[PDB]
Amino acid sequence: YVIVGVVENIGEKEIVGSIFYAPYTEGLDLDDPEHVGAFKVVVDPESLQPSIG
Amino acid sequence: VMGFKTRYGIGINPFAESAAQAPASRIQSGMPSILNSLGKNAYFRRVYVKGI
Repeated sequence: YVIVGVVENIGEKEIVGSIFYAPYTEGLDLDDPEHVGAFKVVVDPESLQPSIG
Repeated sequence: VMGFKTRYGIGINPFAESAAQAPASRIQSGMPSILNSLGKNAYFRRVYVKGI
């Protein structure tokens, strides 16, 4: 297929486009705040190998 | 919980056999398998002692 569409950004609030994504990071203490989202490591309770996600 | 882990490997010194002018297959295990080292390593000689 072929799709056309728009992305425009006037400034401050006047942001327009189809599908805004608009990620939510507030509340997370981030290593590199431009990352979006965050990593956690647990390590198993029986096996002691790492588990990351 | 807790525990401790180690990784190592052991092996046979080239020419330990002493009995040959050449290796088999040219790529050999360095591990102490029966065929590779049981009773064969020239660096060591064992004697049992009786009568003490």
